[PDB]
Amino acid sequence: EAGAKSVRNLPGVHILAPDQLNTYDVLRADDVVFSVEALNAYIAANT
Amino acid sequence: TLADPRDIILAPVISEKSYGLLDDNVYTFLVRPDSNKTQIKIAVEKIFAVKVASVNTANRQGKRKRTRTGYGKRKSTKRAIVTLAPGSRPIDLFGAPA
Amino acid sequence: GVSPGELRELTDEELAERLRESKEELFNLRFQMATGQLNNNRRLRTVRQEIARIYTVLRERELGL
Amino acid sequence: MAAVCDICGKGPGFGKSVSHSHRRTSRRWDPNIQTVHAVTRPGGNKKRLNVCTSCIKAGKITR
RNA sequence: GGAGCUGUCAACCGAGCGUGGAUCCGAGGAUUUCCGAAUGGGGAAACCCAGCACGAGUGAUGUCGUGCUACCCGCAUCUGAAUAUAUAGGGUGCGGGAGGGAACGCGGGGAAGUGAAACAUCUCAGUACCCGUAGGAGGAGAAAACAAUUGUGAUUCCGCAAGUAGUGGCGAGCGAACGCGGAACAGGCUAAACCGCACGCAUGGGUAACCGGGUAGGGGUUGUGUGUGCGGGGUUGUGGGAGGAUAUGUCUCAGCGCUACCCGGCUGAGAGGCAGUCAGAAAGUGUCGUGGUUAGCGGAAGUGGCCUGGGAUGGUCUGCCGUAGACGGUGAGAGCCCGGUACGCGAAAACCCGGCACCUGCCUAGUAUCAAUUCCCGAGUAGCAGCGGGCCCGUGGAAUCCGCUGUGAAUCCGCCGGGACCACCCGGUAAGCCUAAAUACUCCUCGAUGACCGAUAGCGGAUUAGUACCGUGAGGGAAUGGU
RNA sequence: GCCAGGCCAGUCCGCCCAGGGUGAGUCGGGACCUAAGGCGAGGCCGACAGGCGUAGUCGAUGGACAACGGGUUGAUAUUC
Ligand SMILES: [Mg+2]
Ligand SMILES: [Mg+2]
Ligand SMILES: [Mg+2]
Ligand SMILES: [Mg+2]
Ligand SMILES: [Mg+2]
Ligand SMILES: [Mg+2]
Ligand SMILES: [Mg+2]
Ligand SMILES: [Mg+2]
Ligand SMILES: [Mg+2]
Ligand SMILES: [Mg+2]
Ligand SMILES: [Mg+2]
Ligand SMILES: [Mg+2]
Ligand SMILES: [Mg+2]
Ligand SMILES: [Mg+2]
Ligand SMILES: [Mg+2]
Ligand SMILES: [Mg+2]
Ligand SMILES: [Mg+2]
Ligand SMILES: [Mg+2]
Ligand SMILES: [Mg+2]
Ligand SMILES: [Mg+2]
Ligand SMILES: [Mg+2]
Ligand SMILES: [Mg+2]
Ligand SMILES: [Mg+2]
Ligand SMILES: [Mg+2]
Ligand SMILES: [Mg+2]
Ligand SMILES: [Mg+2]
Ligand SMILES: [Mg+2]
Ligand SMILES: [Mg+2]
Ligand SMILES: [Mg+2]
Ligand SMILES: [Mg+2]
Ligand SMILES: [Mg+2]
Ligand SMILES: [Mg+2]
Ligand SMILES: [Mg+2]
Ligand SMILES: [Mg+2]
Ligand SMILES: [Mg+2]
Ligand SMILES: [Mg+2]
Ligand SMILES: [Mg+2]
Ligand SMILES: [Mg+2]
Ligand SMILES: [Mg+2]
Ligand SMILES: [Mg+2]
Ligand SMILES: [Mg+2]
Ligand SMILES: [Mg+2]
Ligand SMILES: [Mg+2]
Ligand SMILES: [Zn+2]
Repeated sequence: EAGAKSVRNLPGVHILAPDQLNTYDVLRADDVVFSVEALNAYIAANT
Repeated sequence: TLADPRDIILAPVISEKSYGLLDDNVYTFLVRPDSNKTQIKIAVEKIFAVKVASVNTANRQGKRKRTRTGYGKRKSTKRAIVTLAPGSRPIDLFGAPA
Repeated sequence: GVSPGELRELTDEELAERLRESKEELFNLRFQMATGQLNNNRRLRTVRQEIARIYTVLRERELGL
Repeated sequence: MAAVCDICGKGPGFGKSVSHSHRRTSRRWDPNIQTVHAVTRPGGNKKRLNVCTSCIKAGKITR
């Protein structure tokens, strides 16, 4: 919650949890920035 | 709670007919529309400290008027014409000399 | 007009006389308004409000002040 | 007559009467309501009532 | 809350109020005409006429103000007609009901059009509608259940099972359950036998042989039996209780149970334990909440240059904030001009919820073993028959469930169910009551949203809208936005 | 007053605007009486809804009950 609030109202920036990733948001984004633990959690959830 | 005689009498009636009856020492008032003759007579005697020979009353309906598209009605009124006893002090309306 | 603070000291009979004389003033104001000699027409509302105030004080007195 | 019992409140029932062509029309099943001049204490005043033969057959009320 | 205000169509004025805090917003209280369930009596709703009591007024009638005066039901009391017991009825005093509301629930009554290419069985449909009656939900709910040789274990609702088994002028059609996966879970009181106390009838109207049992007596007459009420006891299906033989007291005190004793038992009090506004008993007084609801307040950052322009929120250079770049307004597309937004504070009082107390209530040994004689386990009930209703089931071989009529049991070696019926086996314990949650709905109040409408659209209704107007009436029912 | 209305026109108007105007012991009604009829305490009947009706109470178009003549206003008069 300390880091989500920081980029919350930046225009063009979209926030979502690793377990809510979806094709529409990925395809609309130009770059996907993962936090390290978020990326590890997403990878672990798929093995 | 307590009743005052001045709640029955509302205003004097100011008109040519009223002014004609002042010369005869007959006074016209607008009274509350649910009073009766005896009540009005008692109230006038108590308020103006004068003898009253008789009281006559009449109801009058309000007029219909249209303003934008539909009629509206004015209030109905009850007038009381009060004639004093032959030899009693005149009532000073304080601004109705006639 | 008259204040409730300055009305809450009159006992019962001064209240009853203030009521009666205020009613008399209202009667006179009504006749003056009818015959066209009243200039400050805001007096009617003031007298009506002080009469209402006197009733309010009396009623609250007789029901658990 | 008087299809309601004054003790147990037993009222009429509703059903169908069925002809040979199996055509069904509404009818009623009335309780067997009979008149009784009942007393409370023995030798007392009699009160008229409308009770069913089941209540009469039991000891519910006495003449 | 903080400088203007005296609502709107809808201005023109007039006259005033306001930092000694107005207008405005919230809460509590006061007043509250007449009609309306309308309820003193009457009545063409919004009107008319009273009676009683207490005050006001008059020389006295006249007059005025404030309370009470409908009917039915329940409870408590006084009276007890014909008429005797008595009852019907009557008087008094306390409580309650009535009427309305958009939907949702439960119980009852119950169409037709239509489909069957006609039509009557059937369908439509237990629908529309009507009647009774609720509650914030309701109903149902604790096995006289399913299952089938293993077993599950109150009810409700959702998904399957399944358009299946079936059922149908076997036509048109209609259509389960077993079981499986889920949401939510919770169980409790009574009747009866038997024991006590009042009221009732007998009987002894004294042989009661009873007065806690006994250890012995006396009063020896009130014992004995039955009914209606109030306490104890008891609540189960591997049957459980009651009553008998082995076994003993939450702790004390007093009283009573006839007298000295054993064993006790009952009542009252105190001492403890537990529970509580609950289905399992009901109210009320306090006090306290980082609790909630009903007003609100603060809240970062551009007077930037030039161009066009009536006007910059546009273009182009620059500066900045951001836990705030939601939305809207302002003279044209505004995070930085305004209301606000993120975020964070805020309650005299009233109401709601929670806690702690007060208070209220319950608990004053029976546990275990044996005996297996006796009593009890919800009656005009179950069952059976007739006629119907409803179940997949349209009467069929028709079980299970419900109604009316007749007939009419048994209390565990009983009774009921397992789809006619019989035998065996299995399951359960009807004819008494209560019970949260999971489910349904929105007249209404707040807060959001829309690949919804944009004035012939969207509500009938952006405009006087259920208005104008039409109809005796029930009813029907418009059009009208933009400097 | 004259732009709508009046089957033409209109200075007029039952049209539009403002103000004024209806005075009762005796007149017509109530506070008096009842008819046909209505409602209807209890009541009887009826599954419910409800039907009918006694006491009673409403209900004139009927019964009972006191005023005539003159004058006056722009508009009331058995009313002043
Ligand atoms: Mg008043
Ligand atoms: Mg006269
Ligand atoms: Mg008159
Ligand atoms: Mg006009
Ligand atoms: Mg009946
Ligand atoms: Mg049919
Ligand atoms: Mg029977
Ligand atoms: Mg206020
Ligand atoms: Mg208020
Ligand atoms: Mg009334
Ligand atoms: Mg009436
Ligand atoms: Mg007698
Ligand atoms: Mg009701
Ligand atoms: Mg048909
Ligand atoms: Mg057909
Ligand atoms: Mg056809
Ligand atoms: Mg309620
Ligand atoms: Mg319930
Ligand atoms: Mg008992
Ligand atoms: Mg008991
Ligand atoms: Mg602010
Ligand atoms: Mg320029
Ligand atoms: Mg803009
Ligand atoms: Mg914006
Ligand atoms: Mg601006
Ligand atoms: Mg059948
Ligand atoms: Mg059958
Ligand atoms: Mg039978
Ligand atoms: Mg079988
Ligand atoms: Mg049983
Ligand atoms: Mg129940
Ligand atoms: Mg429930
Ligand atoms: Mg429209
Ligand atoms: Mg348009
Ligand atoms: Mg009409
Ligand atoms: Mg003209
Ligand atoms: Mg013309
Ligand atoms: Mg009646
Ligand atoms: Mg009738
Ligand atoms: Mg009559
Ligand atoms: Mg009459
Ligand atoms: Mg007549
Ligand atoms: Mg004339
Ligand atoms: Zn019966």
